Amino acid sequence: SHRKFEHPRHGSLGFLPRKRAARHRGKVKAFPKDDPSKPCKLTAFLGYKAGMTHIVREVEKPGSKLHKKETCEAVTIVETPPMVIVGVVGYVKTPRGLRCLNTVWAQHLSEDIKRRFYKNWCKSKKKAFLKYSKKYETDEGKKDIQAQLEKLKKYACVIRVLAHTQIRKMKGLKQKKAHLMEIQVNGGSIAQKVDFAYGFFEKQVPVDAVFQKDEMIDIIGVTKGKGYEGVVTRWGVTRLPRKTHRGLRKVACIGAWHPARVSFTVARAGQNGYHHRTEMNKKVYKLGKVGQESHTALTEFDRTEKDITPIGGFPHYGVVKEDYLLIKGCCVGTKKRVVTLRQSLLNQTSRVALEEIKLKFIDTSSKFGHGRFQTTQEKQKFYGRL
Amino acid sequence: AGNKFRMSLGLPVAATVNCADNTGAKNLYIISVKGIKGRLNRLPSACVGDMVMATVKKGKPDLRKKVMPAVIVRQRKPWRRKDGVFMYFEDNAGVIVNPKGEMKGSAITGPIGKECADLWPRIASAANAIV
Amino acid sequence: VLKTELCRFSGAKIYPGRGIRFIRSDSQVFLFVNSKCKHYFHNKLKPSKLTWTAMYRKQHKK
RNA sequence: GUCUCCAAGGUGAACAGCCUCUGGUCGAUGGAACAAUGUAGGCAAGGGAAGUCGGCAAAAUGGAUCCGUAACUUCGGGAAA
RNA sequence: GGCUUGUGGCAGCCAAGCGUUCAUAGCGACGUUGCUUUUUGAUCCUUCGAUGUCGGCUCUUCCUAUCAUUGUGAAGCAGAAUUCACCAAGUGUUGGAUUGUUCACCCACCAAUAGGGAACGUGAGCUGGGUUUAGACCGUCGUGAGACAGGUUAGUUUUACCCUACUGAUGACAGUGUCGCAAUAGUAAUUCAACCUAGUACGAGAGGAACCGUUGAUUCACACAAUUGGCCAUCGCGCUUGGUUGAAAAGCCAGUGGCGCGAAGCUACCGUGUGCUGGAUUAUGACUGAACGCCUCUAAGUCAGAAUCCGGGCUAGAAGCGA
RNA sequence: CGCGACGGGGUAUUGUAAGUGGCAGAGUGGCCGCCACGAUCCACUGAGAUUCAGCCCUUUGUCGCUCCGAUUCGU
Ligand SMILES: [K+]
Ligand SMILES: [K+]
Ligand SMILES: [K+]
Ligand SMILES: [K+]
Ligand SMILES: [K+]
Ligand SMILES: [K+]
Ligand SMILES: [K+]
Ligand SMILES: [K+]
Ligand SMILES: [K+]
Ligand SMILES: [K+]
Ligand SMILES: [K+]
Ligand SMILES: [K+]
Ligand SMILES: [K+]
Ligand SMILES: [K+]
Ligand SMILES: [K+]
Ligand SMILES: [Mg+2]
Ligand SMILES: [Mg+2]
Ligand SMILES: [Mg+2]
Ligand SMILES: [Mg+2]
Ligand SMILES: [Mg+2]
Ligand SMILES: [Mg+2]
Ligand SMILES: [Mg+2]
Ligand SMILES: [Mg+2]
Ligand SMILES: [Mg+2]
Ligand SMILES: [Mg+2]
Ligand SMILES: [Mg+2]
Ligand SMILES: [Mg+2]
Ligand SMILES: [Mg+2]
Ligand SMILES: [Mg+2]
Ligand SMILES: [Mg+2]
Ligand SMILES: [Mg+2]
Ligand SMILES: [Mg+2]
Ligand SMILES: [Mg+2]
Ligand SMILES: [Mg+2]
Ligand SMILES: [Mg+2]
Ligand SMILES: [Mg+2]
Ligand SMILES: [Mg+2]
Ligand SMILES: [Mg+2]
Ligand SMILES: [Mg+2]
Ligand SMILES: [Mg+2]
Ligand SMILES: [Mg+2]
Ligand SMILES: [Mg+2]
Ligand SMILES: [Mg+2]
Ligand SMILES: [Mg+2]
Ligand SMILES: [Mg+2]
Ligand SMILES: [Mg+2]
Ligand SMILES: [Mg+2]
Ligand SMILES: [Mg+2]
Ligand SMILES: [Mg+2]
Ligand SMILES: [Mg+2]
Ligand SMILES: [Mg+2]
Ligand SMILES: [Mg+2]
Ligand SMILES: [Mg+2]
Ligand SMILES: [Mg+2]
Ligand SMILES: [Mg+2]
Ligand SMILES: [Mg+2]
Ligand SMILES: [Mg+2]
Repeated sequence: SHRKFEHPRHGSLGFLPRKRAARHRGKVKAFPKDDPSKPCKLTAFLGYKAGMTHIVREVEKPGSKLHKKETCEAVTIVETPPMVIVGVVGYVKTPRGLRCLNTVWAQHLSEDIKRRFYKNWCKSKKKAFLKYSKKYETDEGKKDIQAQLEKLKKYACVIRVLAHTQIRKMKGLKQKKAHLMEIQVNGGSIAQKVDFAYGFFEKQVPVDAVFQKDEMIDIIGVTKGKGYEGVVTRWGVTRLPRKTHRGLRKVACIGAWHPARVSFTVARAGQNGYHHRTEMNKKVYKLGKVGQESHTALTEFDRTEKDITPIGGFPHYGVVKEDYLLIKGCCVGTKKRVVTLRQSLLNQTSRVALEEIKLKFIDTSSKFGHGRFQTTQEKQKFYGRL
Repeated sequence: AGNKFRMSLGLPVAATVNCADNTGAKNLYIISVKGIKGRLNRLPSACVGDMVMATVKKGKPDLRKKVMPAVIVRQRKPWRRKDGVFMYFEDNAGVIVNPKGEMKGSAITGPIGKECADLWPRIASAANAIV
Repeated sequence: VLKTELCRFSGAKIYPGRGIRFIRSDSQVFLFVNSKCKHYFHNKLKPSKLTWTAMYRKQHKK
């Protein structure tokens, strides 16, 4: 018979299975649609989640209660040091989808990227790309490399660059094995894309060349892991009465008599967290460029001389010294987790998307407690230099 | 103009709040909250500025055993202002009004939340301090 | 220049984007920097009696 | 499950509970982890029985001193109201 | 459960009449044709070397005979509201008093508080209020023992470690590693309010909309912890009762002695952030246009067109595949 | 070649350590102001304690270890 009362089902069937992701680095499932009329430009970037803080800004939203008022909103700091282009790959459009045609690598590869090709770098002989790097040293070999590039210009329909992070520059991560990913190149003709990619071989691409301030981006990564978990926490089913024999953190009925099988739509206990997620429409509030005032936490209203990093350092992460992005809201994953930034696939036209951000205050008090000092000097002056 | 942002709900059904007006009622017993569409097993709840249907459990006999609308003016549950500050009052209070939001009484005792004053100009007129 | 409030209990400076504001029945407004000051206030502890508060240090000429 | 004898110090009204001396004893297979579910013990913003057949369970009350104590009553009580 | 469908429920045909006029806007008397198995009966085919027998709670899925929401046709449709009908099951359908109830009834909210199936879904899921053992009371009945689809009160709810299903976890997938492609499967967003339009269209007046746009909110989903809130055996610091080490100092015992604060970690609509776009079409309204010298959305050929469908996006990634 | 173990600094929690001194202290007991007892109070002292165990930086400084092995895999 019909259920006595109606409520929506617990959880979403669009995120199944709730298994551990088969990857640690966020995979870009779809790149932005390519517009040939625009200049060649990268579409994605890698970063590392440093921590969270809150900012205060004066809202400019005509017709809103907050118009010309101040609002406090949380933000996430993503440290985004420049990436290094080390190769190019071309794909051909076939009736069976895109097929990888060829992969051309740069002559010189850093030790950090070479570590990505080994499970035990120190114990190995470190032979990776040694024979490949030699054909850059001969005229006949150079001709072959150029011939491969011309082959991509003729047949390739999609061009992606091989780029890796400079993970050594963030000592807090305690990792020397860099992260490598394919970043699609949009804009221009195929020949321009290949020339654009080959020109960056062994060069650095700053985050500013991909993203900018006040634009909406998508963040891709793996959520925080939580291990084996019961239905109440995993799926949000309500608890059973106190007097339930054999426990109350369960689903009471897991199925009718017929079909004589448990269905895949019933909540079950299992892995929770460490799932791949793609979150949309994250506005960029600030882009910090090293060596510029934008890298500091100064604002047009607050002239206190201080850095982005809170006193005592970002908990579990360290001190941010490279380029970084200040992103509204929260980011997937734990501290130190590598996150993938992608350009929006939609046309951003809403007022919120076009709103011009103007920060008034950036909090830099300690996040390891009830921090009340924005700078170490302020704390020292408070206690008479302590 | 703009509409009021969401606030933490601290007053579910069966909550008994003080009567902050001079109508003669001493407390208001919440039986429902206007605008609640609801969820299975979820008790309707109200915040400062919400209109609720209430009964007077203690007060003048002329006001008892009757269902009348009321507006919450204070609550003890902290709620977040847009500027990041969490506010709360020392008690829970409300005032009896008519379906159009006009006060049945003529005076208000104690302060009232700014959120309630913006939505109900009649209540704000009789208020002493708007915080 | 930023507008910063002061904690009514401890006297600590409160930076924008945080703070706890309590409205007493007599319309008095109390700003607390954290739950520590909030709890001690509602526990009826006097700041003059707590060594670390600004009120104690001012009365003792610290 | 099975009769009975001897019975220290402190706290306290007290062979109550809690700690100690004489005497006895560390006998309950061990090791490493700290998931779900469980059993046992807890706590919790705001609301306060809306839960449920039903306040089930839990919480609240609790010692002592002083003050004060209604209906009703078989005049004794009720009463630690 | 099965056959049957009298009964129950739902639907059609004829047109006497109702509807101020007017059979058919909306109704359909007298008759007559059906559908349904969410009623109750009829039967006794399966089960008496046993298929756990009420209801609620919990949870998923399915149906449409559509309560609300999207798009339309009709009206005795001026507006507003309402009624009839079409495509339509994508989304939603609530908080309570009394009763063991199913059913019912009332209060209140809501866009709406539609109806049903899944062994009258669901007891090795719970609960045990009822019914339906043994104790006991009343009324009626009986000479009596005792009886009562009469009332009342107390009355043990057992087992999973097997196979499968389902949920996750390794492995396998022909050296090893990195970066990728991708069949296929899953899938998600939802509804409301305010302001403006506007006291405007419409109307004698009373009354009284809508699209665009703007700002919020509900239900839901996925994350997240800067801030607020919660949790303490940080046994972190302080305070404190009883005992104890000859005192002091410093500790220990009372399975966490107790109390205040408590970082970290975890965590809440009790906190914060985010939640998407093309194509093809249904109903329906049209274009051109014959059959049928006219006419005609239809016959050939076309157009617009939705909470629809498919894709895209999001989740997974095959004894599939590439560099 | 960095890592590891100490230590230091940063950060945070509690709330001002022990010792010394006091012409602070309700008072009380002796002696001829001195002496003894006294919870508590004040100064040194936002002090002391704790702070990754899944916090941040790090030789000013100290110390250690940098690899004995084992199991397989071929177009
Ligand atoms: K049911
Ligand atoms: K959640
Ligand atoms: K529950
Ligand atoms: K409702
Ligand atoms: K456990
Ligand atoms: K109750
Ligand atoms: K029938
Ligand atoms: K049988
Ligand atoms: K079972
Ligand atoms: K009993
Ligand atoms: K290979
Ligand atoms: K799909
Ligand atoms: K916390
Ligand atoms: K001391
Ligand atoms: K001190
Ligand atoms: Mg895809
Ligand atoms: Mg974990
Ligand atoms: Mg039980
Ligand atoms: Mg913190
Ligand atoms: Mg319920
Ligand atoms: Mg005694
Ligand atoms: Mg004893
Ligand atoms: Mg509570
Ligand atoms: Mg409380
Ligand atoms: Mg109460
Ligand atoms: Mg009840
Ligand atoms: Mg109920
Ligand atoms: Mg009890
Ligand atoms: Mg009595
Ligand atoms: Mg008939
Ligand atoms: Mg049998
Ligand atoms: Mg059986
Ligand atoms: Mg069975
Ligand atoms: Mg239909
Ligand atoms: Mg009309
Ligand atoms: Mg439906
Ligand atoms: Mg009842
Ligand atoms: Mg049936
Ligand atoms: Mg059944
Ligand atoms: Mg069963
Ligand atoms: Mg059972
Ligand atoms: Mg049952
Ligand atoms: Mg019973
Ligand atoms: Mg009996
Ligand atoms: Mg007789
Ligand atoms: Mg009974
Ligand atoms: Mg599909
Ligand atoms: Mg007019
Ligand atoms: Mg001592
Ligand atoms: Mg002992
Ligand atoms: Mg105890
Ligand atoms: Mg939330
Ligand atoms: Mg024509
Ligand atoms: Mg047509
Ligand atoms: Mg068309
Ligand atoms: Mg240290
Ligand atoms: Mg570590």
